[PDB]
Amino acid sequence: DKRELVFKEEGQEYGQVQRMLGNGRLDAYCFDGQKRLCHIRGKMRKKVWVNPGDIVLVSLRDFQDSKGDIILKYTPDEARALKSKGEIPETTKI
Repeated sequence: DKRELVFKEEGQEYGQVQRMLGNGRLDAYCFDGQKRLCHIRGKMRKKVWVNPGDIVLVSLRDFQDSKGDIILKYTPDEARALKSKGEIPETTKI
């Protein structure tokens, strides 16, 4: 069946991809109100497309809050599940 829906934990935030920057980076608007310039991991890049509007789980960096690391990308269905469960705002464009 379907993979378990991963929720954010301490030191992580949900985000929505704003734009791709290349050199394996993207700008994400995170739902704690912070824009973060995020590293995309090689393994992820190979298996999935990451595009503007995608919902992502972001690992924070203690010393650089303007930066982060993409742990995972949510599928559209998973993103709607997050919304239905109140994890991201109801008005988020999926």
